[PDB]
Amino acid sequence: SGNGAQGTKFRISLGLPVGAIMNCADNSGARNLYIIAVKGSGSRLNRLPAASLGDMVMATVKKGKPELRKKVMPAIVVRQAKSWRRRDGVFLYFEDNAGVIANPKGEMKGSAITGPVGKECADLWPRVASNSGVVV
Amino acid sequence: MATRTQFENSNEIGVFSKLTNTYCLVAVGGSENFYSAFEAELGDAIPIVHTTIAGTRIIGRMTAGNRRGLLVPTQTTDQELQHLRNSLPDSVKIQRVEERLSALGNVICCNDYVALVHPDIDRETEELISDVLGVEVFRQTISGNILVGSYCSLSNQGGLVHPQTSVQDQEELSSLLQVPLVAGTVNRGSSVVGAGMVVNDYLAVTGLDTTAPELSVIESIFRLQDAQPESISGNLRDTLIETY
Amino acid sequence: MRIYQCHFCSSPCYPGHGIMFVRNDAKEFRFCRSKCHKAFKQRRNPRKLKWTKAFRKAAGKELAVDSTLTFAQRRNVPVRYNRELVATTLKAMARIEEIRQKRERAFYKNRMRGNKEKDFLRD
Amino acid sequence: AKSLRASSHLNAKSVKRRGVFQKAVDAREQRISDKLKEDLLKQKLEDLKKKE
Amino acid sequence: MQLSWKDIPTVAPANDLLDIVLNRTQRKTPTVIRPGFKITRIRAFYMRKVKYTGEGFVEKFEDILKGFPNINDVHPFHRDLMDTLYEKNHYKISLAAISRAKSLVEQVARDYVRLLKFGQSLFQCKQLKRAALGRMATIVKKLRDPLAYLEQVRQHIGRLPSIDPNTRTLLICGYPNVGKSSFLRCITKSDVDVQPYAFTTKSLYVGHFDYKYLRFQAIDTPGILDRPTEEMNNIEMQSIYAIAHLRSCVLYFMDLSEQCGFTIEAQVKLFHSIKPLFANKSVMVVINKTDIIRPEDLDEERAQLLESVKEVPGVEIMTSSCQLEENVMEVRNKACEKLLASRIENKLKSQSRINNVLNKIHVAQPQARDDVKRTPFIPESVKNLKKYDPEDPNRRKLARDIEAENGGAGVFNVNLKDKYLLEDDEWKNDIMPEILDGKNVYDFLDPEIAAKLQALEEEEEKLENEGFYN
Amino acid sequence: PNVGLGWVQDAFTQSQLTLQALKLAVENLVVNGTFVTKIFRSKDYNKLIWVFQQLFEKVEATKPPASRNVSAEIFVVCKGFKAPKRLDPRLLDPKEVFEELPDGYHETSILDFVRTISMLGEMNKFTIDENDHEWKILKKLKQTTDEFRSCIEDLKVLGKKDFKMILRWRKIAREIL
Amino acid sequence: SHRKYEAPRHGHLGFLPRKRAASIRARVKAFPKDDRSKPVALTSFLGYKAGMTTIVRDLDRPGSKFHKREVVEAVTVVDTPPVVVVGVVGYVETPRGLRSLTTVWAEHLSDEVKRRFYKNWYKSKKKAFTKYSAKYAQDGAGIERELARIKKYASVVRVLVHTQIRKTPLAQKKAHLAEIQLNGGSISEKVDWAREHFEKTVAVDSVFEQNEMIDAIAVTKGHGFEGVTHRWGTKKLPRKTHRGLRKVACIGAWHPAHVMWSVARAGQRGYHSRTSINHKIYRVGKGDDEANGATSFDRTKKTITPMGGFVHYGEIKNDFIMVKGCIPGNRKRIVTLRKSLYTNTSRKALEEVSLKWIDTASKFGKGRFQTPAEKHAFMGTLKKDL
Amino acid sequence: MRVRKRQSRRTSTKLKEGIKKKASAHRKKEKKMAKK
RNA sequence: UGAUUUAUGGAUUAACGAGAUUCCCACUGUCCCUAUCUACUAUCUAGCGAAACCACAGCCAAGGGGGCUUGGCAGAAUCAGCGGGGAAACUGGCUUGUG
RNA sequence: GCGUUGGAUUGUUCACCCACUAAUAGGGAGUGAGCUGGGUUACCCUACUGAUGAAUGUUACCGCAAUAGUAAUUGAACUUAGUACGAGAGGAACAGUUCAUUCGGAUAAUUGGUUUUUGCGGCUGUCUGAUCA
Repeated sequence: SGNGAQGTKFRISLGLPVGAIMNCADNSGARNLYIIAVKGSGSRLNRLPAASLGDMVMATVKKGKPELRKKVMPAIVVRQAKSWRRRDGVFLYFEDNAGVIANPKGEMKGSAITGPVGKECADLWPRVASNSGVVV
Repeated sequence: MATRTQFENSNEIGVFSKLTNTYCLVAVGGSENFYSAFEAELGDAIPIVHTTIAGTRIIGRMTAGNRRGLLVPTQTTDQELQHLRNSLPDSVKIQRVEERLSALGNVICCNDYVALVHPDIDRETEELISDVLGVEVFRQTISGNILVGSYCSLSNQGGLVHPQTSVQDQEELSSLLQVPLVAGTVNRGSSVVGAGMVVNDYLAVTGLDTTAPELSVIESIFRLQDAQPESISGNLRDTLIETY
Repeated sequence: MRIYQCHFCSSPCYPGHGIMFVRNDAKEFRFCRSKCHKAFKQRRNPRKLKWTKAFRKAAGKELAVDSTLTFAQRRNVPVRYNRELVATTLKAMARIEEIRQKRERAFYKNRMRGNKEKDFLRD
Repeated sequence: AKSLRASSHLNAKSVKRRGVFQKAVDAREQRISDKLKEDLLKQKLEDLKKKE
Repeated sequence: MQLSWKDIPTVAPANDLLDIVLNRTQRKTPTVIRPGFKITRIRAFYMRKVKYTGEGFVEKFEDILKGFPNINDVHPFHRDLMDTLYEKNHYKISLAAISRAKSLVEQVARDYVRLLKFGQSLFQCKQLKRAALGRMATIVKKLRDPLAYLEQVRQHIGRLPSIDPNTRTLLICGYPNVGKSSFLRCITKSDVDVQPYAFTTKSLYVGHFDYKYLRFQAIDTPGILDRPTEEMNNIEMQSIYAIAHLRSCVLYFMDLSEQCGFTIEAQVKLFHSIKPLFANKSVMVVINKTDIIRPEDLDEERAQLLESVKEVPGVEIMTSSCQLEENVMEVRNKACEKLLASRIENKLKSQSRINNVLNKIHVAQPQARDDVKRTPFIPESVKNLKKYDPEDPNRRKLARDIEAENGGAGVFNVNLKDKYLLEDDEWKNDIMPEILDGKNVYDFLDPEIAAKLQALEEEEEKLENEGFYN
Repeated sequence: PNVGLGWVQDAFTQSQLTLQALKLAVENLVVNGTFVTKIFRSKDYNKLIWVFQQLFEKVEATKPPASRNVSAEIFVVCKGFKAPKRLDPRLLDPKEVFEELPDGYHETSILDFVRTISMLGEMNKFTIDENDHEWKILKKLKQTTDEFRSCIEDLKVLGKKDFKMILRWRKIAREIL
Repeated sequence: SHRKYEAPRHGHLGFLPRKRAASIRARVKAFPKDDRSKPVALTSFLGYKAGMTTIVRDLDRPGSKFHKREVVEAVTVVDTPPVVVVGVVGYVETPRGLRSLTTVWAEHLSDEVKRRFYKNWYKSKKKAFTKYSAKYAQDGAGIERELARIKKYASVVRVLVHTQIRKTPLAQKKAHLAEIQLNGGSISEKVDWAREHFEKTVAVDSVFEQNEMIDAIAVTKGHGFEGVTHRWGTKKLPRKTHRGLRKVACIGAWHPAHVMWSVARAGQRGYHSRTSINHKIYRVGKGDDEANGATSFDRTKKTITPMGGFVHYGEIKNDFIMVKGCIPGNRKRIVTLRKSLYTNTSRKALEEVSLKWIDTASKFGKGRFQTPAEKHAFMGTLKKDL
Repeated sequence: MRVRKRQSRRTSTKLKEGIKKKASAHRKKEKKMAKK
């Protein structure tokens, strides 16, 4: 979470383990992300560290630019593609699963965003909400 | 009249609040100290309104309005729309609007007279904003930086943009938008001033990390003290070259 | 609280039943239930599929257009809370539904007039 | 970071008990007892509707 | 790593270090063997013990070394003043001593492990392990004194101030007991005692300040006597190397005063001894407690002395005192303006800021490109009402305070209602129904609806009178 | 590092080490010298091999035994060198080589769809026109109703039946034109 | 050795030894003590679970992220016909425990409780309590001898009740007894209050009200004999360990040649008692009120009993309690409903609560329609209806 | 508290006769030394 | 024991193989993380009806260089699952942090 | 008292790196029954987990409670506070309030999964003369 990361986190569904490739929505030139780790987890015997929306994750890049590929960096989840629950009653999900990059203090690296983003993520984090064109 | 104040511990204020010459809007996070911080400056002169959007707090970037009109996207509940019309006077026009994209504060920087708009907007929205505000609406990107409403702050006094804009863009946009503007930084180099700070013609708000030059230059370009009509800029040109 | 119409069912989705979907093209689609959602995922045509209003209204079953229908669109102009205004609106809705029932009933009655002569020649 | 069982927490919660969050209870139970008392009177007049 | 280093966590003395590490492995590791177990288990147990203690030792010695600042080529300022102050030779031999120590324990660790891999029996291994530990203990016993010396330098370096020498600074040097404490107090929140005795300030004292929307530091010296420039105490030596190293203005705190009753010949010969180190220093003298004397009554001999000082090419005098704010402020303004001059003559010789500064200086003007004026709207009410007073017996209630007073910060519910306008406030607190059987009411709600349902009543009248509903 | 680690991020380290190997090789490689490098066989392997054939004369991959045989330890020799006094800066920066082929949000017109063997696989969405004279020609038939007014607005939601329907309509529009 | 990753077991030992309880009536072990200055007041109730449904609510929670927003949450609903009082027991203090010394009954008794105290009913002459009512049916004074015995002695009392199960849908036709303790002082007041509460009903609104946190104790939801993997959270064995696979594979060696008690060998799950505490009431409806399910916002004339009725339970013609959470129990099971054993502290227990809408949609499938009226509108006309 | 394990005071015969045999070894060593 | 040598530019090896392997794309309940459904048995009953094995039989801890000593408990009779048992580790108080 | 993670790895990994986590401490009794190497009658009874049972005049109901067991844990935010403290740089705190992690107990309103209700439809081949079924 760290400096900048605002608020608390509600319990949302933990769809994405480590090692699920997802797309990237910013205008850095990075195409896709590959998670290697999640931050702020617990631990349970032979659990995988599970990722969700609204989470700041340690993750590498596979396709993209040569400068940013294949090195671990902080990333926010924005799109799940597995069904989660709102507290105002509805269940929902996106077409495909997606996350963006940013620094450890939560500040955005790119200058744009594609596609819709998570409401809880944009509420929890300022800067994706600053760079967000689309939410829900 | 520039003031440092922090939503709850974030220096990013225009994520969480909006300011017109005629009204102000605040989120509901926690305790009534942010509201009180603004009420200390404004009093009962105009409404500072607690609100929500979709049960979400992000009003300074989800919403967009001026003293003449105000918008919200689709996803607002009608209870909150009722609450808004009960909160505000009947002078200002109000509208929920249907779009592909909803991030109104992100996508519009505007003042009471004139607005800049993102280029991939839909034309019915382009029509409606000009109908409701009665303002002139302009479709451009700022140095190729997109979501111009997030990367720009604006008022009738002056203008502000993120610092990486070239001078030709600064000039052409100033001639377009009809106030002076500066490519600048806020809150320790935070390029995103549309989200980092908030302005009306007679108040300016930042977070605590903002420095003395930064508050000075924005105080100069927006001329906050009655009267500082470019006089403090003409004084503090020298600190600009000495520091940066 | 907001009831919603189903994108595939054209049926009411109450709160906490049924499922939202949202596209990369930033379009919410509520779905009444599994049937509605699974048909959408199957990329069917409700205009073809029979039991929904999307087929029926276009295929000339129950009346698609009326002045009673143009009362209940969205209001993006949220005026100011008069209690007497709501006191009128409620009774108005109570009567609007009654006349809607009668208009539907007459639609059906003129839809199904003419059974008896064809039964008469059937024998 | 603390337990359930902590001495600090429990004396704190106990002033908080003999502060506000017993006041509502003392109101609550008296309201409740009043309703309970009058329901017997409803049953009495129901009995007396058979007495007549 | 710089900037008043703190990450030099602690050094024990040697005996207590041995107690630390030995009881640590004794506690953590297993401590039990029976002879009847097998010899791979036994060998490997003692192997486990020795390698555990070895890693603990050398990790502690790594915490020493990587903590310690490695003075060679860190900044010439910090490096050289440490060499003046903290016995450079003694320092380096101590670090050499522990470096050979860590190499030694690694060596003996590896060799005893190489021995122990074919250790046959229990008495053999037990004697061996005790023997090796005594050897590393014995070298640790050889090194008592330098580590304690380093404990003291750890403490002192933690007490050291924080300086970036690169930045805009104002060195303040004067004679002892001239009113520098009053000066730094009057400009800056730093309460150094003003008391009239010789060595009052013993080390370098900082006060940060601001002017004209800038940041400045002010570095006052402990004060200097003659000790004439051939051999010298480390206090004046670090003052000298501060003059030598820091690239900012230098300020002489002259006492043209009755106080500081060392004689003016002492003062001026001290000045003359420090003439040659005024090469490139941007020296600025200021005369203190001048409002008491008004020194135009001064005699010609003490006048030609100050001309004997003013013989130098670069010099500038101001007049100030320590009873009012205006002169201390104005000489401070002039000193940072000297610093602006110094920074300007340093900066305008690279010609590199010219390419990137025009993007920030560029205020745009529209040329206003229209016929219609767009005026900034400012209401009357913002002008009518008063600015809020923080400290007032009677002032606006600031409902932060109400939430605190009822109340609390995260316990109290604001009535969101009863803040705004209705036709009537009584049914402000009423409930909207918001729901019907189906057909939610907010898509129905508008005016003109009595007229509309009456229109529909005309329609159903038109159909029922013709008898449409059969 | 010690062999068998992870093969992505160490692929970054060996790739950048090899790029520095290029920067020193082009400095001080004699003609028909020897440029011998260890590599983790990575996604960049095609790029570096392609540009090594683009830059050098003799480039042989060894494929050695006597390694772990579980990591992609691929050792390569580059012998032969032009000693260029004129250098090509497009083939040292890894920006131009990274072209990304597509196969074969968007809202387009429909007359181009009538107009335009792989020219069919890209029709994602369309926009509506009502007033143009060719639309007025196309008015006087089954069009403009029975889901056609909506199937101009979106095409993802059709499936293969109304794909065939819309293609038959394209035949209709084509013979009209 | 020391097994190289130390981890928690699969299960709780505190609810062991795991066995089927004795009866479907959950028995209560302890009650809130007393305020012997406050008047008399009951400490518990009986109820009958029927079904679960859904609520939206405006949550007044300072500090929250759902202060003054709509939030959905799931409730259950217990039937609660009012409850009739039949008798008292007196209880004393020993240093062996509390001990019953006297019970007194209330002189006119229903066939329902007689159906309880007989087990094969219809084959009876139904001669249950006759000579006790005849021991009353005089000047009496035997009753009074016992009652004053209890006034003199008998630090603590509890009261005997039974339900009005005949007023329900339910096919049991046998009344459930209980003992309920009290929280007034004034033992004579307790006992005379009971003496006048004889043959008198007690509703729940006389006990409970909104914004309260209570405790449910009940018995649960048999599954029969269950293997270990389904029963506890034990892992499954990989494939082809001989002599069975959904089991504990290796428990050890010939050291230990003796089995432990903490490794979840197979047996029952379910039909155990449990207690789940600090469940928040939201609503108390009264069966005499038409459309108790009509919330404050909605103002559709409608009752909670949803279309298709409740599932494996009928529709309500009685009061109801509406609590959040999931009470232990299954459909058409009993519960014993206690209050909270202490003065609670949580500011969650305080909210002058505003529920926004009750769902009444049908639970025999994917309910979409609250009422047949709305269904009849939305569908319109049919072949059969005319 | 957690009242921890004790050592016994039980006899544990092997140690008794080990003590006796050890004792005789000690006294033997004493006689071997005692001439000096 | 068997593809190819008197300047051929053969001797360097195209192809050949129920042989082996590295990276990349695809795939999936191997896994996260388990859940569910099916036929049979398991179970019970009517009838038929064995064998292996068997000194006795059995409740546990310490002790004695399964039974005895000292103690803890044990309440008739019994059913179904269960897989832990069923006539290679202190000479001598061993071992522990300090040559 | 509670808790102590997920991965990559061998012609001599030797002691490892990668990250996360509040931390990712150490040993015994363990699989001489499943697995890895350059490799020299578990059917008798036992106890355990579940389940019945005559006995005390009978039968039923309501309870006590000897005893045995025992479970909660961990972190973050809001103010408090940009306060104390600090030249600056930096910057806590118990009281109040709310969320999550882990673990456990129950639960099926809703969402997802699942189908022999083989419920309703759909389909291949064959058979009942074809259709229907």
